[PDB]
Amino acid sequence: QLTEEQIAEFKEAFSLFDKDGDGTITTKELGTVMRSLGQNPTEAELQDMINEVDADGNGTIDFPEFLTMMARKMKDTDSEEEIREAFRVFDKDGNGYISAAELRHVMTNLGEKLTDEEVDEMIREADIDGDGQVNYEEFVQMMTAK
Amino acid sequence: KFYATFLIQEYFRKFKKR
Ligand SMILES: [Ca+2]
Ligand SMILES: [Ca+2]
Ligand SMILES: [Ca+2]
Ligand SMILES: [Ca+2]
Ligand SMILES: [Mg+2]
Ligand SMILES: [Mg+2]
Repeated sequence: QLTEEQIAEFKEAFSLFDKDGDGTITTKELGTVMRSLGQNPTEAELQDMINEVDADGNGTIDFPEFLTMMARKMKDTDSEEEIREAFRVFDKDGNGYISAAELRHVMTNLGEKLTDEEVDEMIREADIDGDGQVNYEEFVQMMTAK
Repeated sequence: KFYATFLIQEYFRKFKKR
C-alpha cells in the first residue's frame, strides 16, 4: 500500500508537471514537461494522455487521480513498458544507446544540475560492458537494481 | 511519461544513496 514516503515521492513527480502548483495538471503544463523530455505531442495527443488519468473527466489531472494511477502502475512489478518509456526519454537520437550527454540532458531538465564527473559516474556504474554508453539491457538493470 | 519520470527520479534517489 501507499506509505507517507511513497506519497511524498509521487508528489515530487506531480509537482514537476503541476508547474503553477494549482493542484491540477493541464494540457499546457503537460506539453511543457513532455517537450522538456524530448517529446513533441500534438494537442490531441496531450488530451489523450490526460484522458487516461482524468477519472472524473473535467479535463485535468488532480493529485488523487495522479496517485491512483501511479500506485496502480507500481503494483505491477512485472511491467517493463514504463522502463521502455523512460529509455525513450533518454535516447533522443533513437540509436539504442544512452550517451553521457543524453543522461545529463534529462537530469538537467528534471532540475538536477550535475558535474561532468557525476554524469560519468552514473554512466560508469550502469555501463556493464564498459563501452561508454548505456544500452537497453544495461538500462533495465539500472532502473530495477536494488 | 508520468510514471517514466518517477522511475528516473527514483533512480536518482538511489544514485545519491550508497
Ligand atoms: Ca497546474
Ligand atoms: Ca480530473
Ligand atoms: Ca542515444
Ligand atoms: Ca554499455
Ligand atoms: Mg511514445
Ligand atoms: Mg556490448
